[PDB]
Amino acid sequence: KNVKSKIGSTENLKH
Repeated sequence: KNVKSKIGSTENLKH
């Protein structure tokens, strides 16, 4: 739920 979320990919932002 709060785990295995797409946001981690967000963490790399554009760079």
